[PDB]
Amino acid sequence: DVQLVESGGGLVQPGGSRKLSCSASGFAFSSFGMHWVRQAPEKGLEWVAYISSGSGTIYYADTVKGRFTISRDDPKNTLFLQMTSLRSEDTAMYYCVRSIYYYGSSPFDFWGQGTTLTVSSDIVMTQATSSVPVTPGESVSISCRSSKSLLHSNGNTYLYWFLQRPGQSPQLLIYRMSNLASGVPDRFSGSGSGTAFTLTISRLEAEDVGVYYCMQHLEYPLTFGAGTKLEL
Amino acid sequence: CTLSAEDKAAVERSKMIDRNLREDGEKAAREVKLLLLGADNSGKSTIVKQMTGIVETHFTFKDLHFKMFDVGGQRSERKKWIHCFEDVAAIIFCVDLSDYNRMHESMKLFDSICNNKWFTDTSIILFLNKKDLFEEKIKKSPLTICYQEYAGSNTYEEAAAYIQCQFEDLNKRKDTKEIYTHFTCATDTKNAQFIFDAVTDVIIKNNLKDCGLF
Amino acid sequence: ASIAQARKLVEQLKMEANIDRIKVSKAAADLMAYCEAHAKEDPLLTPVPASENPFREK
Amino acid sequence: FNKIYIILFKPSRNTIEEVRCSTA
Amino acid sequence: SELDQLRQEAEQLKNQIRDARKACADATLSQITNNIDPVGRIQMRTRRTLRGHLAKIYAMHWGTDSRLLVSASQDGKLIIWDSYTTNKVHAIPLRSSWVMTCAYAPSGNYVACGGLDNICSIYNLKTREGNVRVSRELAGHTGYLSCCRFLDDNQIVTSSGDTTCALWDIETGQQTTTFTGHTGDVMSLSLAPDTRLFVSGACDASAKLWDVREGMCRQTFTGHESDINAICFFPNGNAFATGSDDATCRLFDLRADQELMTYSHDNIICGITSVSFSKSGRLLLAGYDDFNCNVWDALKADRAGVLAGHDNRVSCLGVTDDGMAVATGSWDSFLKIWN
Repeated sequence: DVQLVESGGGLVQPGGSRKLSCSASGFAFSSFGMHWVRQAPEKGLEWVAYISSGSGTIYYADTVKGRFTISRDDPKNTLFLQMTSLRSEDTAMYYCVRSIYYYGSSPFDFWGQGTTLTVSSDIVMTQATSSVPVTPGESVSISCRSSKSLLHSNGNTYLYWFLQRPGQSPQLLIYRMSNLASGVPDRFSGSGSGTAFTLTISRLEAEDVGVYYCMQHLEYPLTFGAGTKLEL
Repeated sequence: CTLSAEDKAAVERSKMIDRNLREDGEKAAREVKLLLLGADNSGKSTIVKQMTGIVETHFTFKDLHFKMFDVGGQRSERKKWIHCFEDVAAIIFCVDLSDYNRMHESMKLFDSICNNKWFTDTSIILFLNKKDLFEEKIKKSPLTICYQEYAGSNTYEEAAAYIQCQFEDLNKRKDTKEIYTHFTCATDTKNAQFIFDAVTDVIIKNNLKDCGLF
Repeated sequence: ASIAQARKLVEQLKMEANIDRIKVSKAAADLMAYCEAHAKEDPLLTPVPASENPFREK
Repeated sequence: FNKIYIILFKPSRNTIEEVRCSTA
Repeated sequence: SELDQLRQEAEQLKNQIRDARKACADATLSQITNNIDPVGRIQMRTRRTLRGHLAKIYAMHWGTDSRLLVSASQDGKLIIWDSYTTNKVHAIPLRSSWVMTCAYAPSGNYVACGGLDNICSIYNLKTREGNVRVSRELAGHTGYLSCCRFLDDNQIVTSSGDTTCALWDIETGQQTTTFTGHTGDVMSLSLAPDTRLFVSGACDASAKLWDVREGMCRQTFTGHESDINAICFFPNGNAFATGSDDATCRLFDLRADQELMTYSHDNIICGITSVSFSKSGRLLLAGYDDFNCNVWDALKADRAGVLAGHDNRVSCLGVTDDGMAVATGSWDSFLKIWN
């Protein structure tokens, strides 16, 4: 079974430094690129860092550039995020997420569990709706938008859908706006028009109670939506 | 570039695979392949003391790796699988000196392999196994048992010389090959050294031929 | 010994002989009709425009 | 000059056998 | 012994079959197709060249999506290519370097390989650890494996040098059905589009038609004077084409139970390694041992072009499902696309 377990957080004073670590088990860690993604104590998910397989390409967000360093140790199945000069804006829960890239692969398939740290040119996604009262057996249609069209010359529309249930890490639902991930209920569907996209859920159940996010993968840095919450 | 991020990542993955292929190919290049042939009683399985698909054996002597393939198990028509061994260094043919019918179909196999349309530029290391045992046997009985037309005294020298001359005379492609004949002792300690010498010599000849200096 | 092989051969030949057959003309007409019917659908028989061709790109 | 001599007089050394044996 | 009586009965049955076939030969395909206007000269140029193999390439197979490809070489590697971007998606190490065939599952989830080891290995491409690992090793053949083709994710047909063909289940890995009747090594097989019948060719200079359900031969097509190295199937599903070592190809119909056409020329004196049809079915592409591939008009016997540009023997040849491109592989460690 695939398990990414992260540890190293806690309480630090401003100006400190901490090295969060992430251990992988049950899959070929050498063939996967890894992203560090954080969620504020009560807010949406935000991207931080990315390192490719073979340690050949590294990307950091503008906010955490110059202070955060991402590293990996392939012979020991470990990933590290070293953070220096911490501020109050960095309090969050951090997740490791794996990605693999070839023709017809599903990235962001498995997320971590979360480690909490509590310190003492960008596409804008638009998920205006925040609360949706729902009843089991009904149909819901979440919608979100984009600044630049997410369609490329190759013919792919790089939009991804995630669902976070209460007290759970986010889970991939749809990649590239139309393809259903493995292990997802068949009642989920996705559609788009290049600038506006909709995720449709038929036969709603108590399982589908949580916050839904849409993300773009057209170019770095990767940006998320605010989050639309469906609750019974 | 006009690519997206996922396209660049796929290109990077392809480049890593290319690098791995290059290293694996360069590693596989540092080896010598041999085609081990002969009768079942010839002793090919015990040719080198250093030690159903194709039979494979591997040994390293004096900084040189050798993979010997025995394909006598393949009982299908040789015409449709012998071209898979055209890119080998040499053919190691073992002959049983004592047994007579055995050595007879050994000559048959030797001629068949040497006269192929594929092995027109490869050489044979011919191991005359069972030297002294057959020497005593030929002291007991003449070579007339199989080489009936052959006329010679009961001494081992004449019979062995005739057998070697025969096995080298079934050859027809004498222009682009050379047989290396070795009298195999029961406790012979030069077998691996002889294979090493033959492989080095044939590789030098190959360099000479490609460079046009031969 | 090989008598069973002979019986098998005889049985197989009997089975193969009993099959109904058609003349050359009708089969040739069917082949020709199929060939003419899908003339447009074949990209390698006619030329291929740049937009349709995926391998034309760069 | 020596190669000229060998080529024109004493042709016996002008065969593949001599080179093959000498290389070995 | 009464074996002579059985031999005489078999000879009588052969004579009856020959007479029945001759009676149906009212005319020739050339007479019917005389009025057909020529296809026209074909100009094909190499669009993509796939590099990375370091030994002779022995087999290839197209994907259903018409974009993915799989290739096998004696270096000991199975390589999946993306034809559009010329990118390597997967490289698979093989336990036995001597591989002579490969197959691609119609769904795109499995691959198959085999050769002189007498085992057919099935590998799974979709996995949760992000790597290709062996799913099965079907064993039970006495000779080398020559060809293999998937029907679905559960069943596979193989042909081997024990003068036999076999149909295997996979979640049990057992020989479900066995087809015998040949006297020489079986070299090729081709599945009909309805995946209910197939054909095979052997070194006994014969081809046989088999039904997958029953498991016994129905028709036997003869007329070649040497081994058959490749076999294809007409897109309709009522005829097929062959290739032999005496530098000729023949077209056999199912209903008439006799050949209709022969593709030979004086300059060609080398055997055929591969054969395929186009989408419409009027183009017959055949590789040769003279480092060339020839395109015949399937109805009129006129060489409509050549595909030169390989420095060694052309071993494997394949036409895409949508008919967009043709792919060739050669002993010079190269695959090429000719659109």
